Amino acid sequence: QKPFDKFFMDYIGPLPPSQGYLYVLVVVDGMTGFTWLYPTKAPSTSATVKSLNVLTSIAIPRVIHSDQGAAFTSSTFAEWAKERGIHLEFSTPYHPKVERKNSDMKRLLTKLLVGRPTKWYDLLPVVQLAMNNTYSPVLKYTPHQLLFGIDSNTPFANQDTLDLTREEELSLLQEIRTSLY
Amino acid sequence: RPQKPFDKFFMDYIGPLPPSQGYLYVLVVVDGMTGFTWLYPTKAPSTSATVKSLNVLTSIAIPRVIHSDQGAAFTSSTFAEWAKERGIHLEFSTPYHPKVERKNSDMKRLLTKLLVGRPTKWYDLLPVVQLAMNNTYSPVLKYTPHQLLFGIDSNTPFANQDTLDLTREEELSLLQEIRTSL
Ligand SMILES: [Mg+2]
Ligand SMILES: [Mg+2]
Repeated sequence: QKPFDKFFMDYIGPLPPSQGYLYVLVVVDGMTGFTWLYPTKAPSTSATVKSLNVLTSIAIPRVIHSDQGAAFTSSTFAEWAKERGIHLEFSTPYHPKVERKNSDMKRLLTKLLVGRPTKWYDLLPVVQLAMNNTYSPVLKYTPHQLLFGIDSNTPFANQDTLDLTREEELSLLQEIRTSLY
Repeated sequence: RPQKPFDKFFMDYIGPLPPSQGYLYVLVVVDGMTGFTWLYPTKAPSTSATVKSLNVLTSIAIPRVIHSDQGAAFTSSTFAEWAKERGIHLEFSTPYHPKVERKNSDMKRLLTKLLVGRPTKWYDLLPVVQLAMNNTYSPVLKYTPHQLLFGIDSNTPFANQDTLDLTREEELSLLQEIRTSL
């Protein structure tokens, strides 16, 4: 299994409106557990296409898994997916623990963002950062080092703090580091 | 070149471009060390589009330095507040202080021509442009930018390295035209 092999995709929201954004598109790499978080104004197909255009600038996934929300089962999205040889796979009642982690993550994510009603847009990058750079007892590593190579030139100076200075950021990093698993 | 990934970004807008799907500019962000390039379509070369694009990019990591010219999008009170907060140092081209400046400038001309050459479809093709760029061998660093950012001995997420899994006519054309100039 490669990285960028299979994406797990879902929306959280509606959240308190931080700077005209209400939702977050949560994309999770199946192999690495690396999470990309995209703020959106609506859980639309257009918003999803915009977000995934940016993500798929890096690599085109083999499979994208989502529930059967309107944004994902629209024909526009199917067309978008077909155009680039992406196969969409949907949550059904009958086809196959990965979800258990994603559910728990999406729950923490919602708690973190709802709790910062005014600033969550601004701190969204901090949340992704802290999450992808927190250690997993199942992965033996962090999602970041799994994506960017285990022994690789790390883009961080203080692993204690991940180069976060302000107390909003630190209290956030704490909460994630502690509550994640 | 600087020490590590994310030490230094070079940032600039290209355009105006032929209005494709409501977009008119591209924010070009280049990592100093790796040469990795991120392309972000916007409707304006504005502060808010930059902050919005860079918030995505900097979810990966916070750069120590961003270098840019004195475009209004970069010199605004709002953008300065954004950087001071994220802890990023902004470094501008000045009359006193304009090697790898030629690389960036050439690349930004190439990009403008590729996108203006595809007046109504450049927006849809941007991901192809970015992907092609970061996965083409660089004579200057013996590797591809993707290799330098994601790992020399990381397994490439592509089956065929000559085509990079690309099938469409207008898309293989781009990979060809980019593989020439770079
Ligand atoms: Mg859902
Ligand atoms: Mg300029």
